[PDB]
Amino acid sequence: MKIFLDTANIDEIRTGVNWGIVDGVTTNPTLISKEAVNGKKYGDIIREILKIVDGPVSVEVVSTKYEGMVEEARKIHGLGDNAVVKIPMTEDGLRAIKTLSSEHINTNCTLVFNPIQALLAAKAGVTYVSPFVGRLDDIGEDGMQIIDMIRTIFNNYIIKTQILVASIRNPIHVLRSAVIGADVVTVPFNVLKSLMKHPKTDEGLAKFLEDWKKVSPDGKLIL
Amino acid sequence: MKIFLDTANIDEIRTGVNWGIVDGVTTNPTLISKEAVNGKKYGDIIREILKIVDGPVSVEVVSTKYEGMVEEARKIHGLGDNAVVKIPMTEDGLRAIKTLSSEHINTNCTLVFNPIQALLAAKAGVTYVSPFVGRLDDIGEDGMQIIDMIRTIFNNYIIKTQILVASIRNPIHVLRSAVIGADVVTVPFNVLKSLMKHPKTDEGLAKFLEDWKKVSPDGKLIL
Amino acid sequence: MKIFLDTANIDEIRTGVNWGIVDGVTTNPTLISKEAVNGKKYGDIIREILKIVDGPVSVEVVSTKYEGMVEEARKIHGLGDNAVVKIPMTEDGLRAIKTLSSEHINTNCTLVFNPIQALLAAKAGVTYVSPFVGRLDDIGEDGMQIIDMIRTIFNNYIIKTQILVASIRNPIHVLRSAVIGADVVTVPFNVLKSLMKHPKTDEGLAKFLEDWKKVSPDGKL
Amino acid sequence: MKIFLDTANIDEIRTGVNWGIVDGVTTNPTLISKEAVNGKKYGDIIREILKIVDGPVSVEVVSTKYEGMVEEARKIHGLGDNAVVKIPMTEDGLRAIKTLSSEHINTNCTLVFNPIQALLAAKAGVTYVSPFVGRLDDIGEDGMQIIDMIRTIFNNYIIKTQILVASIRNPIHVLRSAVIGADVVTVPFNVLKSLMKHPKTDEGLAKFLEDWKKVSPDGKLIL
Amino acid sequence: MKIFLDTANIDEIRTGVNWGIVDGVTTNPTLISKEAVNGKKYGDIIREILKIVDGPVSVEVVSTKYEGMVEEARKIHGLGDNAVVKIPMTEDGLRAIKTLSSEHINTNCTLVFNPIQALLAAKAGVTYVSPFVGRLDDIGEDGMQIIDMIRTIFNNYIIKTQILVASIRNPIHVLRSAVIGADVVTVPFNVLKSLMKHPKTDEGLAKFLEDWKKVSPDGKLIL
Amino acid sequence: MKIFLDTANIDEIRTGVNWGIVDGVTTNPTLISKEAVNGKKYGDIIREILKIVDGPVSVEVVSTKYEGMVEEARKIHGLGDNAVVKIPMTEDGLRAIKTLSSEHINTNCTLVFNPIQALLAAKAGVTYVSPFVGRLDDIGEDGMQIIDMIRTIFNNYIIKTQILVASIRNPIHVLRSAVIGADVVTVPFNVLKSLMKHPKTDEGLAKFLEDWKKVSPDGKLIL
Amino acid sequence: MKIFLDTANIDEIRTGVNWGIVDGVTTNPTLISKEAVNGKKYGDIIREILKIVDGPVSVEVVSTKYEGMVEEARKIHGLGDNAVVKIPMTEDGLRAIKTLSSEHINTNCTLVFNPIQALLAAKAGVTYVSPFVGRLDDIGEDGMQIIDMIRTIFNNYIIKTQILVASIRNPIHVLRSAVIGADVVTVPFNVLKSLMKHPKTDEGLAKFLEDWKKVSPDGKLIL
Amino acid sequence: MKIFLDTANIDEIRTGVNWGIVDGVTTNPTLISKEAVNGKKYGDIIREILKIVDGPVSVEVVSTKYEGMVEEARKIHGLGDNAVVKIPMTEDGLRAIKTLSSEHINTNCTLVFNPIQALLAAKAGVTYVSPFVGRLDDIGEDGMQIIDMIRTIFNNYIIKTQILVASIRNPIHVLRSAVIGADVVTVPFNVLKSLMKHPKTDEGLAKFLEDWKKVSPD
Amino acid sequence: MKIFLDTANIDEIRTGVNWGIVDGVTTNPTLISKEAVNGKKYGDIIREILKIVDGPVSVEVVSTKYEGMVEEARKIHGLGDNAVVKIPMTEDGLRAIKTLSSEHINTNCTLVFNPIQALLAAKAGVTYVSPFVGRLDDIGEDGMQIIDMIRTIFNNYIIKTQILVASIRNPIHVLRSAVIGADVVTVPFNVLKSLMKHPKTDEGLAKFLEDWKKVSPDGKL
Repeated sequence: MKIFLDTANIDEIRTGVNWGIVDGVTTNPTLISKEAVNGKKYGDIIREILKIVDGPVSVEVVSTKYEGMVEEARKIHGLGDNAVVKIPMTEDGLRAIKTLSSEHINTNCTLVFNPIQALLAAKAGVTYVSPFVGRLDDIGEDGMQIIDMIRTIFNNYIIKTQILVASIRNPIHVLRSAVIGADVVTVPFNVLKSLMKHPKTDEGLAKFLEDWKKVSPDGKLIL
Repeated sequence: MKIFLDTANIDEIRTGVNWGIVDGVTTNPTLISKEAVNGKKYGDIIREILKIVDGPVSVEVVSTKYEGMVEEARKIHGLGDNAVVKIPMTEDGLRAIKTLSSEHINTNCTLVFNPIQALLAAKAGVTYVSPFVGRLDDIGEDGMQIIDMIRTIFNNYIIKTQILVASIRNPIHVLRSAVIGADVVTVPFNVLKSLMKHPKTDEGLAKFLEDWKKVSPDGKLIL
Repeated sequence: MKIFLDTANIDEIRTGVNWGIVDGVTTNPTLISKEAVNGKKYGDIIREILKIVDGPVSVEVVSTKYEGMVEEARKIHGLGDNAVVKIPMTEDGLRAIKTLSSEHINTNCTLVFNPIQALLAAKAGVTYVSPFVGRLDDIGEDGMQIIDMIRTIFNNYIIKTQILVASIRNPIHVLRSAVIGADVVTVPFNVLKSLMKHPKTDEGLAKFLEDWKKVSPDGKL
Repeated sequence: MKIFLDTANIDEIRTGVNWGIVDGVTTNPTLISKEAVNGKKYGDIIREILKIVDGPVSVEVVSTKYEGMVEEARKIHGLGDNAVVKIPMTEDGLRAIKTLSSEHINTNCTLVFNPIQALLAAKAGVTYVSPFVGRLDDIGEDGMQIIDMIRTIFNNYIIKTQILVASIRNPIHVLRSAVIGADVVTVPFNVLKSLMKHPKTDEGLAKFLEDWKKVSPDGKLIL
Repeated sequence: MKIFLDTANIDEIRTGVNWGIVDGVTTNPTLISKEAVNGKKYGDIIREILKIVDGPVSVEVVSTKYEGMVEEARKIHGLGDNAVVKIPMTEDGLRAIKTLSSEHINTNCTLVFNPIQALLAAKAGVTYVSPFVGRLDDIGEDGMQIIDMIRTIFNNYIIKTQILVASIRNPIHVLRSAVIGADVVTVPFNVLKSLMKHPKTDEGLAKFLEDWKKVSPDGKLIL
Repeated sequence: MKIFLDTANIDEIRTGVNWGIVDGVTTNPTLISKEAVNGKKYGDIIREILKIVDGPVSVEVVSTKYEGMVEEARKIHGLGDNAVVKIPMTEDGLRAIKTLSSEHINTNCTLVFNPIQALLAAKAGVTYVSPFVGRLDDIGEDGMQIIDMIRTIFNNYIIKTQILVASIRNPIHVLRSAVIGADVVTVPFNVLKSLMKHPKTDEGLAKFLEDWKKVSPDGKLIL
Repeated sequence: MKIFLDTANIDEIRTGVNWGIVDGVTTNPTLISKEAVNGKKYGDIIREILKIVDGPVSVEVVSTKYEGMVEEARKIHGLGDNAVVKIPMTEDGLRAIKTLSSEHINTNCTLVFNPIQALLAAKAGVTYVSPFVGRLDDIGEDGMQIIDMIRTIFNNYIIKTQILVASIRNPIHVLRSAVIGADVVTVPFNVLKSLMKHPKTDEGLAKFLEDWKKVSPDGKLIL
Repeated sequence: MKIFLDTANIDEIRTGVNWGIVDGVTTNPTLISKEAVNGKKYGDIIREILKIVDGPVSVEVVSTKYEGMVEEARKIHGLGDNAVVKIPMTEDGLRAIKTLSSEHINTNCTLVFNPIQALLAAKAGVTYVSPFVGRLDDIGEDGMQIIDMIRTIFNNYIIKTQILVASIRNPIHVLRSAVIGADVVTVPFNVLKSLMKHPKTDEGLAKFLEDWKKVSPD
Repeated sequence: MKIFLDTANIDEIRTGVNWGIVDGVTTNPTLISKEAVNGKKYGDIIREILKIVDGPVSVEVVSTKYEGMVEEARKIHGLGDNAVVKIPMTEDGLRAIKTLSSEHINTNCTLVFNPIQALLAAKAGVTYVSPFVGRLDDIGEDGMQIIDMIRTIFNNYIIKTQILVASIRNPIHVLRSAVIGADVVTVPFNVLKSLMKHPKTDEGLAKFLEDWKKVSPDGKL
């Protein structure tokens, strides 16, 4: 399972990449808006992310119309080989995906909330689909069940579109995604950090340290 | 999973194909007649669809007897290599399917209501079998269960006949067909249009747009 | 399981009632306004339905504010003892349901789309809760799963609020509702009229008549 | 799933084959003793049923002893390469099957009533095993469960012996056989006919005819 | 299922109570610390909550020692009949619960992370146990499974202690609690608010309003 | 679920009882001998436990023959109305249990390793049956499965003999016993002590303490 | 679950009863024909087996016809109120059971091999039904599944007929009977003896003896 | 599924070999001692079985020590290429199996009663492992469950060791072994014969005979 | 499934190796320091174990910092080709594993308590991951469930990291591991020595000897 970071915050990205556990980044217009404040420009933010991340970086078009989507998508693609064009699940969006796929431009269909939307995006030839599990949770429906269904549907038809679980809120979204076999999860930084941690890991390390001090007061391993 | 339209309206066909999620077309004399207005010739409508659609277009034979069915099926086949001849599940229809299959004329066995009917049609060499799920629902039997059994039977024997789910009435017939692994669904243009929609898609897109305006007043993405 | 008819069409209601299988009626502002055209007034349509139907008849408030909702509810109640006040699942709606329940006015909480909304409506004291299964189907989610969860939740807490399955589109919503154990279904007329029918019933009746004529040429017993 | 006809009555093969859903024929001493009356000889019977069939015809030995069974089997064989010799599940029967299998004579082990008897016949090299599901039903045991176990056992060991469901009494034996994945079912000509029928099919055809008459009051599709 | 509000924020409490959907309140030392700032005293906050909430209000002891726990618990109890003394799952805590239960003082055992801790608290006679599902989620374990086990254990022994699901983070914690049959959930205000909402409710109300305007331009129901 | 200690140490007993989660005591000659030091009389230790414990204390008979077992059991019973006589699953032990049960002397059938042994002991009238789960685990068989079957058998026949899970080695034996619905577990004092612990309990309590100090410098709760 | 002894051999009742685990006895013509040799008469046999048993003794009629069966049953009865008359599952058998049940003579219907035969015997008023699980095992059918179905059927209808599992061959027939909830099992005296044994029991006793010798080198518990 | 005959009785083997439904034979010291009476030598009993039986013949070493085991084994092997050396599940036995496997001498590890024992035998390179299901039944545990677990474990690790179900007591042990997918069952003679029988087969043969008499009075 | 011995006790290791059923050894700082007493040096204990054991031998770094971890890892590797470097599940640990994997030094990620930690370790390229089942049991959670999830996750992504079940306390952890399909178990000596044994094996051997003596009074073949 690939793990992407879901943020436009450059510090978070630099940090996660250096932990070596981040395989790509997703952004969206909200995430970018949060960073493009106090004189910081969205164009600079987008270019910098592409620059410092080796894996896929998703950048969303803002046009709602077919022609605007493809125009902006080709611009995004032109920014770097690792750029992936996010396109929303709409009529114009599917048309754009079909065109962009025929142009060999990688795409990510976003704002997906049920399995049939995911299938339609896959049929249009999208590279990734991004269902928003947390926003389904928000409305009283267990979002992970939609990931399970998408995985089954894709398996049925040997679909190569990657399932990219998005709107992740907690480490159980991550665990269930892995158990289901989703291709990718994209997670906020605070979630990313939490995935490494466990109280028994902390406790176990402290105990090993204490016991070792008995055999080596300076705490070193001299071999 | 392939998606066919129950329609004879080229505008709908063109639009669905442009979305990249329509793989062929299913017709009947009524669907075609519907369009034969304001100078439109019944025959031109069918030949126009055949020419424009890269994939399959099902057209029903009206004869009820073997000889009439094969003569009619041959005339249908003569109109396009992608025409598929729709033949009902009857004793004479099975005989017709067997003959036509040997002539390498593609076929679609319709009015299928249980899995053994579907198996017999596959044994005669039929290209597609079309169970009518909504008509089972109509009589208080869950039509999708018949699709599930047909998928299992066909899988057991590596049967190459495609399951074409028909009499579809709602997007859950579509969802369940995908999860089961049916080869094809055929749907009205409006059922088709509904398949892309979700209120969280609309709300999410609206919030993205609003947030983007905060950093790009004219709503543009200049890259 | 009770079976209600989901319509404001008087002709459909008379026909269904005459069949003997309609236990009540549900209306909503869309259904009523569909009928209230070409001269017909909504107040007349609502009164007529109340008169015709012996069983519960759901009529929805239009106010979005608590105060307006309770005022309209009391007027609806005043129209006849079989009237049931439909109140939407909103903050003001829950307040209104609680007040109306205390005044012993039967209520029906509508526009319910998940099991927790249904539980909130029950906690407010609502008489019926009406989840919309077909509208969930419309957006790619199996609406009947919500009914199954609501039945389990209500069973767990011995909740007396009745589960009223609404936005029904086909006879399988009805079958599944019965297997789950929902208290009520409300069905459009076209669905209602299909529930008694089966092709093997028709065929069996024909066969029985055929065979009986061999006994009595005239066809009587 | 292959479908054989299970009768000795010539009136009840050509037409089944013409439907494209008949793969062969079976019989038995009883079924033979039914048509070998009023001047018709069993010799004539069995003959009339080999030349025309592009498939398998099961013919049952009457000898209860090894030498007799094998002698009979050779005679039966001699009548054609597609002849299949039916041998009961007995000590001598297993011996005969092993010998005949080594002589490349095709065999069908009948009177099988549990899964271990089926395995034994397979181990002796039998071409088909025929469990009698209806006779298990007669004694208050669901016969189809035996077919399910045999399927599982044969799958476990990649056994090439074909499961031939016999003593079929209704269309649900047929349905369940297909869902389980039995290789073959043998059914009387009439059960066979019932398999294609459904009242919604009849209804559907009448609807199609009615509506075609609207499009074209004549009753024929001119193309 | 009872729904408590998990907060010490007086405005949130007043608001939730007036929605009529809140049956009680839980606090803890962190929650209170958040409010007891800028001159506001914890004693005043606690008394005000007890004052304005009719249902149970949980207030946690801060002593870690048996004698301190019971001293503080009796003080809390003395503040009002609706007060429930929160006691942590520790050795001294269980001793305190046993004593306080014999004194007819309602108790709530908190910081519970597995089912056997819950059982021990129930054996000591506690009125509620409060497992922290979100903090289990935090460490990569699905916290709702612990609620399921506790429900089964309590059902087994007809235990009257109430299961109070705490550390709730989202509406799916709430939904799963209800399906399991937990006695109580305690939720933060933002979660509380979300439970009432659904996009199709909003959409449905807007449509009813629009349609009604056709029949009554002023939008009123005059009866 | 009742909890017994495998111990003869009054300090442990007193402590566990004070926690409110110990319902009785199980002993053996070794456990008792352990404590018989520094002037301590073997006999006084057993009589002290009997007097102090309100509930049950199991003491094993050492005779292997019927007459010896009943004479010894009577002497054990004479020491306290709460003494329970532990008798092994043997032919003579069953005879002894039947006799003793008629004298209304409570009994505990030990060295039970399968569910039918447990059923026979219940049929003889035994008060408790003690399956040794850890000793089954020792030989590569999951001991808790035997507890599960005994619970089902006892439930089937409304058997009033209590299932006393013994040879417990870890807290999961305890958890599984509770989920199954065993009547009693017997555990060493240290297994018992471990049952209350969880690292999230410790961390949570520490954070609560820290947060409280922010508003009450001396860490007190003055109410 | 009641436990009967299934033999006609007097050497193989007093001791079973003394263990407190025997509720009664059954026999049959074969088992009788085994002990009625070398000068012993069946009359003597059956007698020696009624007076001493505080329970049920099954005695089988030999007549195959109604009048004879009922005549025999009265004689059998006359020997004691606890006598139970064994009647085979036949047309005349069902008649006899109905008559005897109306005369308040207790009956046991034997030679039952499927669940519907069991139901029929219950409907005629039989006191016990005895399915032969081992003889089903002999013919490649898991006999215990029949007991499971009978249990379910009897539960559905609150049937008071007791299920008496017969033709028991091993301890797992006994275990499964108990788990299913059969009312009774009848077993030979030896199978009976095997039921109490387990090698870990033997091992455990030896351990206890060894360690007792440490506490008290003498070998006796002085209390 | 292969089927072996589990006996040391020459008459039974002969009768069963004559059926041609036997794929091999297992013996053990108990069963050998049964027939090694009335002047009969165990050595004669074994060479005889080996000669008559084409398939694998399991013959058990009697030594309990490693060195006595491999020497015994090597001499059992010398008696015929179809000989399979039966070695018990013990420390020395595992070591002997390791040595014998490497010498390309086929082995059968016996007295196995749980799945981890069976795994240890497979790790030693054993050709067959023989769990004793009936002896588990005897002590109140369903023996077939152990076979089910061994099949799963062996599947997990693509283990080539064959599962040889032993201590078989009835035809349901056999049926369940087949459904699980055990490689081999070994059965006592009375069990083997019963496996072909069923009352509806008998009733069926009779009816066919009766009806055939109508068609040809012969 | 490989079976490793979890101890730094030389006598236990020699004994287990001589039995032929030990495929490797795992150590940790607690196990080593237990042995490194009354004059014994840890460097000598570690070297001795490496010499005795043919299979993989896990030896844990003590540094908590990346740089220290890699330095110590290289020294451990230098002690013998069978050495496997144990690295804890921490941020610095994952970095160290990635670097060491690139240098073709076998690694074992330890102190793993949930399936996502295990996945992170695999993504870093670790040779083995070692979840601690008994320590999960200690805190009231069935540790084996974590192994089952890790096996499923690893299967889904065709992950080549070996699952090494650690903190094993009884033979059922071992049985369950095998049924799940874990690649390795590491077991304390007391558990190791129980795996070959069963009371029915002992009884069957006794019976076989008894019966054989009736054939040969001297007891040979």
